[PDB]
Amino acid sequence: WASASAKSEEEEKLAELARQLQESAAKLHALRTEYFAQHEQGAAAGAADIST
Amino acid sequence: EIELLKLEKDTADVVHPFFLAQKCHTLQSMNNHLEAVLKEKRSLRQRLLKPMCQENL
Repeated sequence: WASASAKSEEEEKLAELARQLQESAAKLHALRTEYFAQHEQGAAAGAADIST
Repeated sequence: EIELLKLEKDTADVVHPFFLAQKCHTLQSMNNHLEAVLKEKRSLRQRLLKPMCQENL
């Protein structure tokens, strides 16, 4: 039964899932940049070893 | 990676060695100050044996 009118279905999941990929990449990049905003003061200070 | 970075940034207050480093430097500041206080205990008790002596100021 699943092979009846699946072309439009496959293309619409393709479109919205590519869209979801785009906004997921955008949000992870935004979150990483926000994390690095409060990290660059410790980016140079990160050379100290954890165990020491 | 969204979840892992989320849990990494949510624990930024106590886990990462940065804030550990600043609290460590505050600890050596406190220790150096209090050691400079404590090294002169005989001088400090010399101060403590000085009340309101008008005869021997």
